[PDB]
Order: sequence, then C-alpha cells, then structure tokens
Amino acid sequence: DRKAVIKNADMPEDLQQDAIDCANQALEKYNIEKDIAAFIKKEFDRKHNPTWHCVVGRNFGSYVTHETHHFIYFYIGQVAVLLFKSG
Amino acid sequence: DRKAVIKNADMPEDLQQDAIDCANQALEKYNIEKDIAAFIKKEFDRKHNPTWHCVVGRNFGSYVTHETHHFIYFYIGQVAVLLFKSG
Repeated sequence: DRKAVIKNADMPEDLQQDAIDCANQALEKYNIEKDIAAFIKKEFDRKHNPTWHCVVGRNFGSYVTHETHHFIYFYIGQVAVLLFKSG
Repeated sequence: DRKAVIKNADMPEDLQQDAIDCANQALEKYNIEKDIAAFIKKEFDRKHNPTWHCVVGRNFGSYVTHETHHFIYFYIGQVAVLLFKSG
C-alpha cells in the first residue's frame, strides 16, 4: 500500500521489499509503536531466521552495527523503521 | 547530573551507572539524536568491548533480542535511551 522512503539500507531487493511490506502490514494492524516493532521483528525471525531487531518511531536517532546484507532503515509517512541483524 | 528513569534493564549495577553517566555526557555534548546515540555506542564499544547498539529519542518503540547482562532502556527527561548487545 503506502510508499516507503528508504534512508539507509543493505539488503537483497526481495528482502527489502518484504521488509517494507511487513512494516505496512504492521502499521495497518497497530498504532502502538512497541507493537508495530514487535510484529515486524517477529515476522522477520519467523520468515528470515532469528535474530532481528526493530525500532519504530517518529522521533529517534540510532547508531548500530549491522551484519552485511541484513539492514534497512526507511520511512513510511512520519514513521521511521529500523530493522537489522547485529554484526 | 540528571536523574534517569529506568524502564527495562539487565546489567550489573556498575555497568548501569556507567550507561546513565555516559548518556548524560552525550546529552550535554550533543542535541542531534544520531550524535547522542553514536557517542554512547562508541563509548561502550571502547570501554566495554564491541559490539553495542544505541537508539536515542523522544518517540520510538522497539523490540530487540539482547544478550543477558548487556541491556538497558531508560529515560532522561523526555529522552529515551536504548543500549544493548545482541543475543
């Protein structure tokens, strides 16, 4: 549905697409940011192997160390989504 | 200086104290959330071994998988700080 604006990324494009689609689903299901983040993290552990970490919000900055090919940071509207596996 | 309100944690108390003191230093040095987060992450890699991840902001939710004894989530004012090593 909604268009994503990608800020930083390092993923195969099919995995990027899955991340954005997953976030859009989460945003439709939930308005509480903790629940949005949890839905996305859980979907990624289940479909794409553990362990992922997810942050969702309208006001945050981050500095994380990510595993190559397993990282995306994008916006849907005023909402930022950070989704990654650790390096 | 400033009092921290701890929301979730799993750290030795000396490491918790270092995390809060580090965040307070960061908040004094920087107003940009990315820079605050980066300062804290870098301090923790340097003093407490890599690799740490840090998120700082006034509006976010998260769901992450943390290594036992290496996790803290606390507030200073309206600012939340998430600092952890991955499980």
